[PDB]
Amino acid sequence: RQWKVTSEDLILIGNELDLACGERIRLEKVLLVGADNFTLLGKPLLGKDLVRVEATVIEKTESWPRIIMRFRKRKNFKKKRIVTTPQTVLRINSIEIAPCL
Amino acid sequence: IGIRLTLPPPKVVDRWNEKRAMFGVYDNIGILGNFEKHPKELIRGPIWLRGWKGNELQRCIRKRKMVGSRMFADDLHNLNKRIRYLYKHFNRHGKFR
Amino acid sequence: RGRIPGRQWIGKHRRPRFVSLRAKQNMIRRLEIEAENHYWLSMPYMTREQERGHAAVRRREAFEAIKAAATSKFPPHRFIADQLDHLNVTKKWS
Amino acid sequence: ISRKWEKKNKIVYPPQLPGEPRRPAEIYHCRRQIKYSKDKMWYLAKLIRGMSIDQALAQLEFNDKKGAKIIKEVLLEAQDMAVRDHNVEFRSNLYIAESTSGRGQCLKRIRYHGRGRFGIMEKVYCHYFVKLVEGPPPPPEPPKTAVAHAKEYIQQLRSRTIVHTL
Amino acid sequence: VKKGFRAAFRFQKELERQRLLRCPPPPVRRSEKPNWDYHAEIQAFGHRLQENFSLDLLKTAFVNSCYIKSEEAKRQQLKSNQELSEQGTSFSQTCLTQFLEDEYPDMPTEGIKNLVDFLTGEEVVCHVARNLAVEQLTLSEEFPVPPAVLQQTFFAVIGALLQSSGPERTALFIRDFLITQMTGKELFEMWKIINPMGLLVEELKKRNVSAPESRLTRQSGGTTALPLYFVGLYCDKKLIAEGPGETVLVAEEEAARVALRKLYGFTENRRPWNY
Amino acid sequence: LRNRVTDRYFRIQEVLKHARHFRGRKNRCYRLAVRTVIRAFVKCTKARYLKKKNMRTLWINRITAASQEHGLKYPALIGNLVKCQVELNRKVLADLAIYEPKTFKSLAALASRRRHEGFAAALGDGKEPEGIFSRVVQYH
Amino acid sequence: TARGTPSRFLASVLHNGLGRYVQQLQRLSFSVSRDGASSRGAREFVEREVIDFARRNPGVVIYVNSRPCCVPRVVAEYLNGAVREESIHCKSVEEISTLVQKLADQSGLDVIRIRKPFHTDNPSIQGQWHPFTNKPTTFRGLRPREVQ
RNA sequence: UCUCUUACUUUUAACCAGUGAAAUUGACCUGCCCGUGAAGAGGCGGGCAUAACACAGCAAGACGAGAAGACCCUAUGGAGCU
RNA sequence: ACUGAACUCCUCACACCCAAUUGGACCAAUCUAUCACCCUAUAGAAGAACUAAUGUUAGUAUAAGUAACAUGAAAACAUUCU
RNA sequence: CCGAGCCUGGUGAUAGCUGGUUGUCCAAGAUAGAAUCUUAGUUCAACUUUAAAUUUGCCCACAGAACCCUCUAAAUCCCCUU
RNA sequence: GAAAUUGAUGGCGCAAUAGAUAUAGUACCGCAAGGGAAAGAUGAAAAACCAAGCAUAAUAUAGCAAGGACUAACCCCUAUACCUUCUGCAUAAUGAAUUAACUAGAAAUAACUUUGCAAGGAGAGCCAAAGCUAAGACCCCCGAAACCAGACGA
Ligand SMILES: Nc1nc2c(ncn2[C@@H]2O[C@H](COP(=O)(O)OP(=O)(O)OP(=O)(O)O)[C@@H](O)[C@H]2O)c(=O)[nH]1
Ligand SMILES: [Mg+2]
Ligand SMILES: [Mg+2]
Ligand SMILES: [Mg+2]
Ligand SMILES: [Mg+2]
Ligand SMILES: [Mg+2]
Ligand SMILES: [Mg+2]
Ligand SMILES: [Mg+2]
Ligand SMILES: [Mg+2]
Ligand SMILES: [Mg+2]
Ligand SMILES: [Mg+2]
Ligand SMILES: [Mg+2]
Ligand SMILES: [Mg+2]
Ligand SMILES: [Mg+2]
Ligand SMILES: [Mg+2]
Ligand SMILES: [Mg+2]
Ligand SMILES: [Mg+2]
Ligand SMILES: [Mg+2]
Ligand SMILES: [Mg+2]
Ligand SMILES: [Mg+2]
Ligand SMILES: [Mg+2]
Ligand SMILES: [Mg+2]
Ligand SMILES: [Mg+2]
Ligand SMILES: [Mg+2]
Ligand SMILES: [Mg+2]
Ligand SMILES: [Mg+2]
Ligand SMILES: [Mg+2]
Ligand SMILES: [Mg+2]
Ligand SMILES: [Mg+2]
Ligand SMILES: [Mg+2]
Repeated sequence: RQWKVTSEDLILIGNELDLACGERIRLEKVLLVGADNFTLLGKPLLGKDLVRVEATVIEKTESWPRIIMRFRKRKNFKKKRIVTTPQTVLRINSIEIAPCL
Repeated sequence: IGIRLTLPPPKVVDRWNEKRAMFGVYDNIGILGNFEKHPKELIRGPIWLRGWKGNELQRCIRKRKMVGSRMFADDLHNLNKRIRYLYKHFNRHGKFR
Repeated sequence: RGRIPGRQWIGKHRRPRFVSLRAKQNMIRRLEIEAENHYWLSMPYMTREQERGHAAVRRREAFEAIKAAATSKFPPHRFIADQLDHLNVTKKWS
Repeated sequence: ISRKWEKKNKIVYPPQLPGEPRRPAEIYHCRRQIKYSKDKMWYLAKLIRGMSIDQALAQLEFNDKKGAKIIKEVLLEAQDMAVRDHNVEFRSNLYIAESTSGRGQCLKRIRYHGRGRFGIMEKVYCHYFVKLVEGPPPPPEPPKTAVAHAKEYIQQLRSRTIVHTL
Repeated sequence: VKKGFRAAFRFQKELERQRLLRCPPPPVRRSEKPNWDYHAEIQAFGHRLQENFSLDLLKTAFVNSCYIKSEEAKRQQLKSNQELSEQGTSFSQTCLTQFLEDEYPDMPTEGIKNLVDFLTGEEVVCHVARNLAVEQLTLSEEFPVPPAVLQQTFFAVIGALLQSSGPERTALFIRDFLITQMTGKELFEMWKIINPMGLLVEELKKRNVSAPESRLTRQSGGTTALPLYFVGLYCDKKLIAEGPGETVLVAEEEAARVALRKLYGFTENRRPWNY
Repeated sequence: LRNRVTDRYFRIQEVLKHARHFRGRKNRCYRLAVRTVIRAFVKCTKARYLKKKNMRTLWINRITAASQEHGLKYPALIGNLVKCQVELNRKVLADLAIYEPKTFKSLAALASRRRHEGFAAALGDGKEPEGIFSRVVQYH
Repeated sequence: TARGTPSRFLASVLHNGLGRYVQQLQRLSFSVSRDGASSRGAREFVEREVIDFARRNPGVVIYVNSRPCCVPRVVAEYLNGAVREESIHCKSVEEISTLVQKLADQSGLDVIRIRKPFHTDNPSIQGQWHPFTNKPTTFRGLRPREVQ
């Protein structure tokens, strides 16, 4: 997915990321970086030298139980399943830009 | 509301009473005693099913054959009716034929 | 008012159905795709005689693998370790 | 059967500190197995609910329903016991905080119908409960004015958020 | 009666749960409840915060004077955390002042003082202590720990950190656990003010700018019960700020607040704090 | 009664807990609560597709609103952004419209710029120089 | 279901990542049994894994109590005060290890529906849209059809 | 009887008080029009209408209640009679 | 040009949508053998699991506080009157 | 409650007919006909399921499969390769 | 469906809708034969929180009553109860007021799996050209009008 992000923001990724909690990461696929007066747009992705977005793996959890229920009338067809999708909460520490235009 | 509101009285089982402690003894009477006695001779119970097993119809037939003359009147009538019904069911009803 | 006798779309007197420009364009697009398919199928690389037997070895080897898989079906092994591991159910501390 | 209403009068609170508001007295009374329908008793209970003891007695003395006399007797007994045992200073300084009618233990009888058929009568019995609270009756909830109603509407408008977005 | 025990046991557990829910027990400090070891808990506290606390200093910080009085009374029937709390409070105030002044050089001394007071206030410090488990390790004569005692214990912990690791590590701790509390907060949410128009007039006088002129930039539904008024403040016919409101006076007041935020450099889109 | 069920209370509760917030007897009577709860769970399962569809519809509506504010139509904006090779999705576009109006104005200006470049190319069809924004970055 | 369940917003206990990451888990109480097949996995975990986990997570106090139990349990107490009790009854060593690691990596916030997959305290940098954005201003602020 | 119905008394009725059934009832937060459809919609599609509840009447509908249709057919199902 | 599925791609995970019928993996509770000892484990058994049979028994609803039912009048409650 | 009483018993009569047939989860699974006092059913085929053995299964290149009949269809069968 | 012939000490039971119909063949019902119930729970001593239904607490536009949701109960959008039967049912086809309890798959042949022994197996009999022995694992409930026997009835 594409997330609109800012420093101190929280993001809920719907899977485990194979990262220890509190570990710092760099989000490399930054489509857009914007300020109050100017914005820079990638085609389709901005440069690594241009933008550096860093996050931290704050939490690793399981989603609340989701019910998957299948039912068909008059066919004795009834089924129930419970699924808990792994999730990771990340906190976006900083968004830095460099003069590389 | 079909659930009791209090714990049932604790059930204490003496795992080492005489019956449990000596259970199974002489089950190998035959192989360990020159086969003088068959293990089925250790079975205490109804005379018509000592060392014998079968379905309900066979059990009823055996009971009538072996103790039918000593049965009470209504008990024997019930046994005869049960044998009749079991015969009909086993020989005329069922998924497989 | 304005009833269609019986059931729509089946009877002798069905509800009229009209083709939209959208449907016409969709059918034309599919027809163009199939025309290109005709063109690309109209140019075989090898002839039938040239292709005769050029994949026979590979096909035979594939079927030999299938036959080996079919004939290797046989009950799995059984291990004293597997049987004895069940004693661990009553493993305790001291 | 349950008899918790009677026991509710046996609760003893710890002594109040001098710098504490005086706890209003509460007196629970009830009458069991009244030969009266609980549905009919409910109307009398609702009538006298929330009123002062004197006003409730006044209304009941002139209401024509049979349950009115029973409820009046129950209220008089409640007042007497509140004064004698629950340390209520003034008879008139009591109001009906709670008044409800409960189903009693009923008896089943047979009603004969026209063609050898029948119905199952129920000799209905009902309970009656009252809580008397010391102090003047709480003021009736005033109807919400246009000013407060518009204030609620404006609060609802202000609570709006941009839903389904960042 | 149905023979069996496990269903009855489950129903007894459910009845106990319902009884607890209907009559919840009074709160009890975690020390009384089972599975507690003070030394292990305090060591885990230090390691969790990732700081080399000296255990004696941390214990002295956690122990309060009221706890000492209660213990002496019980004995009838220890060094308190006063100095550590005082040192921690002084250092926290000075360090927060340094951070805030560096981040917002335009902010007035009054604004900096109010921000420091908000960050060190009972509410914020109490929340931080509760969510950092300072309350569990706190030794007090009553539970739940009152906010004043919790704040004193938290600042005693800060003072112990100062004595153990040093000013730099303590400043990092403060930046992490108190400077973060103003994230998402608004200038005047943290620093309550009255007469923002007066404050703006004074600030512009100090900066040698003509007194602002209130002006009706935009309006909607003026005669309705739900009007909108965008009022802008113009100095020398130059817009410094504009604010929305329901009435003209409210819009002007909010525009004054916006102008004050811009002047003090604490705008919503300001540079985020650097960690 | 050799063997009797003793857990029926908990078996009933497993459904009544999900039925507690219903109306009428559907929250009290198991014979009714079970049917209502099965229907509710089936609806919850089927509602994820509708949630995604309605989210996309809402994003499209909001993008249309913003594009109309800027004088553009949603199809033009989306297609011309794609041609510009900006791969912002509808969710992000709606978020920008709501929360970054100046960025969305810049994006709408870019989309209109590319639209006019395409119009110029079509009008002067031939080997005329490609539009500045029309040029496509090539990836290998 | 969502309508039949409480919901919350994505959040962190104390902005857990801004300054420094703090492990929210603080206490782990393992009720185990010397005897009983149910707690065989718990016993093996205590023997082979609990020490390594304890030294890996120095900020978590682990209390292993071996007492007669039919259902061995693990109680995780988090910094925010949340207490989550899980049954390790008839669970293998690997299952117990995964559960304990999940508890360690999990925050104390309730595991309920999260309304939004994101949470921004500063959603707008250029100014939240209002109806008067993208609306030109007129001379002397004259509303339509105004005469003067 | 009716053209052609009217007046009055009693019972019934409605209100107050006491006592107090019956069939029925999947749940109902129980509208109208057109179209659809298991071939006659309160529940489906498009429209329209629409604060909330009582009380008394009415019998157009809920294919209304009632009797596992007595008509008709079938069953290698009965029985009566010739 | 755009919109548009559970089609396809995308991140992660995958045994997890056909009636009758068929194969398989688990399993609630009960008793027995050993365990266990705030609710259990490995096995052996069986009256071993109920949203449905105009199902049976019991409770309470709905219809419904409805249909229905009752006591000639005054009085000193002697008595008189209709 | 007499086309032949009622009660008990044979009797749990029988019913190709109607109704019902209770934990979780996965998987395969809708196929020509023949006979039948038989077409409301059943048995055998066909289909389907499971397990096992083996090797060819499907698609299909030429070549090939009738005159009657003057013409006379979409196709089919067979079928190496692939 | 034979015969000759052969030889032969309690409970993995129920525990008040269960177990006897049984507290009793009593009450009650029928002229009679005959049918046939229900239920009770304190304590060592009485010489001491949970079904349905309601009430607390009636109700607000719209609709299988829920789901997606949402700041927000409703308002917004999506959604034609279930079971049985059928070619096909929201069907204006059946059943169901609702709660509690009870209430319905019995088994041989032959195969398959797993042991044991092995040209033999089996604790006479029986089978055997790898078989034999042992175990596991598949076969429901309610309902007629009827028929006959013996009683009881003018
Ligand atoms: N299987 C069985 N054993 C019984 C029964 N009644 C008694 N017994 C056995 O009879 C034995 C002696 O019973 P006791 O009562 O101790 O002595 P008793 O009165 O001399 O016995 P009896 O002579 O049998 O009357 C014991 O082994 C009992 O278990 C019964 O009904 N069944
Ligand atoms: Mg039609
Ligand atoms: Mg009569
Ligand atoms: Mg009644
Ligand atoms: Mg009345
Ligand atoms: Mg119609
Ligand atoms: Mg009416
Ligand atoms: Mg009709
Ligand atoms: Mg009818
Ligand atoms: Mg019929
Ligand atoms: Mg016949
Ligand atoms: Mg789509
Ligand atoms: Mg078991
Ligand atoms: Mg059963
Ligand atoms: Mg039930
Ligand atoms: Mg039933
Ligand atoms: Mg009533
Ligand atoms: Mg009525
Ligand atoms: Mg009447
Ligand atoms: Mg007669
Ligand atoms: Mg039958
Ligand atoms: Mg399948
Ligand atoms: Mg013989
Ligand atoms: Mg009995
Ligand atoms: Mg209740
Ligand atoms: Mg209807
Ligand atoms: Mg129907
Ligand atoms: Mg029918
Ligand atoms: Mg009906
Ligand atoms: Mg005579």
